[PDB]
Amino acid sequence: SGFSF
Amino acid sequence: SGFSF
Amino acid sequence: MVMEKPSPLLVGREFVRQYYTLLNQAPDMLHRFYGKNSSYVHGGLDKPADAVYGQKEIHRKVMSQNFTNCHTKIRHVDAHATLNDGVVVQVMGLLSNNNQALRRFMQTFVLAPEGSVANKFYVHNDIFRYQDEVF
Amino acid sequence: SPLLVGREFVRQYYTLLNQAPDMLHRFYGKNSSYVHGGLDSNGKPADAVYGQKEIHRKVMSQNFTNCHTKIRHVDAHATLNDGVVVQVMGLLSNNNQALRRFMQTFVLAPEGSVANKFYVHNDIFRYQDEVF
Repeated sequence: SGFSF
Repeated sequence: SGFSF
Repeated sequence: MVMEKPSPLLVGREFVRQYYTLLNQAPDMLHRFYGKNSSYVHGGLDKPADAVYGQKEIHRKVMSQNFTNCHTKIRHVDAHATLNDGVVVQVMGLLSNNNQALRRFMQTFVLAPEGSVANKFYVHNDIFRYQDEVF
Repeated sequence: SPLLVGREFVRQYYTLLNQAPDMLHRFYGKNSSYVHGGLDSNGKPADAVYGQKEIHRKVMSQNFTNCHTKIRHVDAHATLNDGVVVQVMGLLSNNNQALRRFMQTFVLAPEGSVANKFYVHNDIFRYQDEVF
C-alpha cells in the first residue's frame, strides 16, 4: 500500500 | 536520444 | 482546507522522515511501505547481497537484521520527479544499530503512486549500502 | 537484464565523461534532471538543472578535463515502466586532482522509439566530502 502524505 | 543496448 | 499538490522534494523528505522513524520504533511495520513488485537490499555476506521482492520476503529480511535502538543522522536528501509521476530519492547519512558503530551510507528510494487513493506513494525500490563494506 | 544494462551504462557514462564530456548531453531528454555536487554562496549543495539544453550547459561549465574514475560498486534494479535504477559508488578525479569519493543515482528510462534504447531521466551526483 505505502504511506499517506 | 540516449545510450543503446 | 485543500493544499496544492506537493513537490517531489517534499514527498521525498517526509517519506525519509517516516521511514527511519518507523525503523527505530516499529521496524516490523516497515513492510507496509512495499508491494508485490518492490525490491529491497542491504548487503553484508559473505559478494555483497541480492535483492528480495514482495511484502513477505522484505518483512522477513527486515526482521533478520534486528533494528533495535536505531539512530540515523540524515545529512542530505535528494528527491526528483522521475518517470510517470514517480519520485526518486537519494539519501546520504549516518546509521547506528544495536548501540554499535555509527556507519556512513547511501540509500536510493523509488516512490510510485499506489494508483488507488489521494496522492499516496509506496516504495518500489529500496537500495541501502554501507560505505565501509565498499570503500 | 537490468543489472547488465545499468552496469554497461556506467562504463559508457564515465568513459565518455573522460574522453568527450561535450558529447555527454545526448544521454538526456527535455525532462531529465542533473546535479553534480557543488555548494552555494551559503555553503550548501547546489540545485539541479533540467533538460538536455541546460544539462549540457552545466557540464561544459564544470570543465571536465582528464576525468578519472574507480567504480567500486554498481547495483542496478528494475523500476516502474520498464525503467532501471543504478546506484553508483566510487571515486572521481577532475583536472588531475585527488580522487574524491561519491554517491550517485541514475534512472534509466526506455527511449520509446528504438528497441533497447535508454536515456537518463535522472542523474544525482554528490561528493561525500561536501556532505559529510
